[PDB]
Amino acid sequence: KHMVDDKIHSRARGPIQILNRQPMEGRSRDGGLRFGEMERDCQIAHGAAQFLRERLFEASDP
Amino acid sequence: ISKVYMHLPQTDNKKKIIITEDGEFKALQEWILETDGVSLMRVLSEKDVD
Amino acid sequence: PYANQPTVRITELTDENVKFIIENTDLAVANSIRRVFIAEVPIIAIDWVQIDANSSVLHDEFIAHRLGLIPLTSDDIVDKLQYSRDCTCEEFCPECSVEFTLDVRCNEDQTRHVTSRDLISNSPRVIPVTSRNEQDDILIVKLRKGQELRLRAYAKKGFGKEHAKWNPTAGVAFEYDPDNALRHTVYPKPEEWPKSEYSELDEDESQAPYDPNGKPERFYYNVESCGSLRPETIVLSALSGLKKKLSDLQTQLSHEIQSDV
Amino acid sequence: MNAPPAFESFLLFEGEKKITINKDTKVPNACLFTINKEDHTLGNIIKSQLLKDPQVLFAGYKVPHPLEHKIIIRVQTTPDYSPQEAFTNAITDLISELSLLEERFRVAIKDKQEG
Amino acid sequence: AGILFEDIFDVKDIDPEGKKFDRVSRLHCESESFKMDLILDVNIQIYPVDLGDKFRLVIASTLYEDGTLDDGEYNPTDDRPSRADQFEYVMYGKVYRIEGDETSTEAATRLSAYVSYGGLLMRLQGDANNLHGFEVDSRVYLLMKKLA
Amino acid sequence: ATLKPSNKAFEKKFRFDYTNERALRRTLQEDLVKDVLSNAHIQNELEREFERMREDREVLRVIFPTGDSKVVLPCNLLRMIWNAQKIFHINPRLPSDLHPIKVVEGVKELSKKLVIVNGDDPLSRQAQENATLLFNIHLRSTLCSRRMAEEFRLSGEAFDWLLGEIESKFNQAIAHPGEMVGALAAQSLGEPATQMTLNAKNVTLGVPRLKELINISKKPKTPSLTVFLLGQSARDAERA
Amino acid sequence: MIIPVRCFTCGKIVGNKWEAYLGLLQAEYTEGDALDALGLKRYCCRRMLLAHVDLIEKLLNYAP
Amino acid sequence: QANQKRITTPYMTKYERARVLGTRALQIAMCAPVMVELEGETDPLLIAMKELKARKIPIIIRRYLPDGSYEDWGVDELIISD
Amino acid sequence: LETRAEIQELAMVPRMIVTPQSNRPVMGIVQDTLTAVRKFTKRDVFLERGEVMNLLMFLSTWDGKVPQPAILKPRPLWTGKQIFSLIIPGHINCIRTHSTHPDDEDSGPYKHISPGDTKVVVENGELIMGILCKKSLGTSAGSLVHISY
Ligand SMILES: [Zn+2]
Ligand SMILES: [Zn+2]
Repeated sequence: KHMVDDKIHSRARGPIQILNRQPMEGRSRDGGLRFGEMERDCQIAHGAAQFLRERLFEASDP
Repeated sequence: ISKVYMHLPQTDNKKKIIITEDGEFKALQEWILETDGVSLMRVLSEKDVD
Repeated sequence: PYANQPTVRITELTDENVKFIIENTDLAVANSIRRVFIAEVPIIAIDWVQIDANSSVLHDEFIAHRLGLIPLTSDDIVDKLQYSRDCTCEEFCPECSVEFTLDVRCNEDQTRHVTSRDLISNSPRVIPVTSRNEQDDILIVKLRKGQELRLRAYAKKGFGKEHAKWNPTAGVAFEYDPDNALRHTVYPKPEEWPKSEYSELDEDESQAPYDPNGKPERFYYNVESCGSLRPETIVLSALSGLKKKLSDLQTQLSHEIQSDV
Repeated sequence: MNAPPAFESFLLFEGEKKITINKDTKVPNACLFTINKEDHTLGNIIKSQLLKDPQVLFAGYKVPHPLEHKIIIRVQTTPDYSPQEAFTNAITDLISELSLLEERFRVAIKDKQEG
Repeated sequence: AGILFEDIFDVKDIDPEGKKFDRVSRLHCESESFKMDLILDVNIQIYPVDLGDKFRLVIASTLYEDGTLDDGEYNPTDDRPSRADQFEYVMYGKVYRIEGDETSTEAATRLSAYVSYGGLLMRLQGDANNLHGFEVDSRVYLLMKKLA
Repeated sequence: ATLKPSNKAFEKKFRFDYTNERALRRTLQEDLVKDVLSNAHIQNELEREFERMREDREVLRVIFPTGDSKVVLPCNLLRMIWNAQKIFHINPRLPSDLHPIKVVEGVKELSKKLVIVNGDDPLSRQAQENATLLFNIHLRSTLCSRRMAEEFRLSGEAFDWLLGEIESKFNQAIAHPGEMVGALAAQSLGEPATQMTLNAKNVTLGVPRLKELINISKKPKTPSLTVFLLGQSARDAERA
Repeated sequence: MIIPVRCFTCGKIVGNKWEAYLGLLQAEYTEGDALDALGLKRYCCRRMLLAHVDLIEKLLNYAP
Repeated sequence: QANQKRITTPYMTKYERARVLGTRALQIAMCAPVMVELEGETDPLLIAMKELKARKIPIIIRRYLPDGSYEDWGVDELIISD
Repeated sequence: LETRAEIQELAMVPRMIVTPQSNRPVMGIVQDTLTAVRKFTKRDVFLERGEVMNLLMFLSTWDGKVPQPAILKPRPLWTGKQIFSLIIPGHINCIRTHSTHPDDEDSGPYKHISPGDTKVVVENGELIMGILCKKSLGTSAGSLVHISY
């Protein structure tokens, strides 16, 4: 039952939550993907400060 | 220190690496003791112990 | 710096299959011919359905997809019909399509087997293979008392690359070098392998000696047709199709050489 | 959602050329024939027919991606000859071979039916 | 002429350590005109060789009978006079090692030239008087012909 | 190369013998051999080089008490030397035109160009001398005048290129400012933790032991000592 | 739930073979001999006739 | 800090290179003047990259030190490695 | 554009081949390409003119000059190592050992002329000899990939 059509997901300036003006959760709500802490740690290692800033501030909840 | 195990080390990381008179490295196979407890201040202060 | 002079020797010809042998040709030409038999030989098949009523246990897409796989006699009609893309009509005209019809209702208590016989076409030349005057009729769907299936289908001209329903072959047994003389394969235990039907060796032997100056020749074939096109018509339509593709490519080529300046 | 149309493998899209010829700058007397809406069916026969021409130093074909339906054929010839000329003769030769094979097949079929 | 070595060898053994590959075999040969031991790997599939056979070996830096360097490229459209026509087995490789018995002060009396024909290895060892033209990173040929 | 060999092999392999004229006549050209035999200043420089390598030999003995010469360093000298051999078509059978004094002077100038610490004060010079120490040792032991004369047989152009290569590859191996070496280390230590297994005497290994180390525990699961004996007790079993 | 039209591997028609196949089995034929009498030589078509389950016959037990 | 004696490394770090190409690409995207030739370069990234290889980027990198001081190193004074 | 250039210069796949965790490449050859490269670089692999032209067509770093085959008569035949030499870039140099390399070979004779085609030796960007495997193309340290990077 694990097909790709039921798993494919994309988002670009979609809806956001009410409490925090951040993207929703889930394909059903056109939610965004979670740029978790482990990802932050990875980009910290890359020294990519602009990417880490764009992902945690400009692409999530400016 | 409940128990102590005596054995000859087969690996060179526990053997005694000396420098022979010719200048070559020699790994001496010497007896060593492994304890089940930890008391360094008292074990180190013993005769015949390195 | 020129072409070869291939020959042919047919060892079996029936209404279902044809077994022939091609000699003095390159392996590429033999393989491309094999590929054309499956993917570039035009044939007529259902490609448009309009379900007017369907009370059966099988949904509409299930019936449409079934109907597409029914082989239709296309020996002399496929060369006359045209593709819907090039045809200058609309809808589904008689020059680019063949209209079909089905109207079945189970009134009796016994299960009604909707078969290909019930597919009524406007052209008597394009009809289901099983309906051609043994073999039984293809089964589309079974109906219970009170159920109905009524539709209006259209057949089109297509080839295998667009959909497998447009494949006139039911298996193409392509073989070359039965005795492994060219050593294209390396049997770790040649004694454990069986002998091909085209092999010419004593049972005491497993494979022929290696031939360093050898080249692939004497390609064997077995074109089993689904029934739509006679086994020989598939080969002729294949060679004509591949020759047309090369002719068109040569035309576009000359147009590009000339366009240079 | 993304199943590409089946006719997209063989029908040429509006404004897309069937064949493009690009001169190779690495070595002299070499060209690349980028043919659209084709596969190994033509690439192999053209490759093999080009290898038989002694004036052809290199003849190969490749598919940049199986999902795409294009093909690239590289041809290198001697200075006195030309790759476009080799590709043209190779097509002409294949046409003659298939024409001959077709007539000999019709003859074989007639001989087999009459017995 | 472009010939670096030429002699007649006699196959003394074939695959002493056992058959490792199927289409390749290691030949242990020895000559008679110069007494040079030889270890060679050939393609027995297209050029079978039996124990006790005798062949003529000619290590040359070029195939042209006249002195002319090669371009290292495959050009079958070459009608120049080539010495490969007088031979049956021909290979193309490069020298990758030249060993010897030289010491800190004395020169080399015996040498051992190693060549690799695209993986097919060859070791020709003997007296240094016969191995002066061999130099590492140099393209050479084989020109092997079996005789009775 | 200067860690494991014996004193005899170390002298026979690294001390430049400027006495045997026949050997030099085989390794060096005619202009260079007469200069090495006649000039005395060069013989003193080569002796000083050998002495410096003997001091470094003892420095390695105190650094690596175990016979483990496998070390991690920025630039691989054996591959660079091989690359120079192939780039300039060096013939190992012909005599070399590389003067050994140019080898010694070149290595000293290169050692001065590799600057991990910038400053002429004695504190910076001491830190620089200690940072590039292991590399300068592997460099002086690999780029030795003897090895460059009977083993590698490089020419003047190949040596000049080798120095420029070592300088560039080393300056490229220096850590870049701003590198978040912290997270880089935590990730480098956490990645293998996912592949290792949780599980004479029983000893704790894997994640439980890595855990007890990162979170210093006053009650480990398998605490143990490694007692070593001094004299006869180390050899016989009765006193042990 | 009903016998396919073509064999998924080769493309041979099998839709007209199911009723005939059942008609042979009731006639005391073995599954192998029945598949041979229908002209199914390749193991791909034999797979189609020997591994099929006529589920439609159970779906028709329910009123429409 | 005395510019006559700059203790930082003379090479440009991978991070300095990244930020230089990024900011210069942004400038070019905002129709800023170009310093080098543009034979077939439009994508601001390729333009900033050719400008780096040419060493004609008008940017100064202010390398901050832990003590609080800073050293202003121009893109022309730094040695590009990659 | 800043972030685009930043990722293009700090996080791209080419620049991430070697890792500081263990100073060795993390990405290497994989399942089919590693079993086939093993069976391709063997001593008994000979390619005809048609097959070679088919393979060389898939090389991006090819100058367009076909190399003189390792066997010119009685039939022109190229070897797998002769094509892999074209695959290897520049003029790198490497020495490795195949998984089946015996320990009693580097001591006795035939050390430089291996019977089992072990003792991988790349010189001037040409696979002089040896069978490639994970020890020469995998994620190990000092492999042909690590040296290429
Ligand atoms: Zn129409
Ligand atoms: Zn089938």
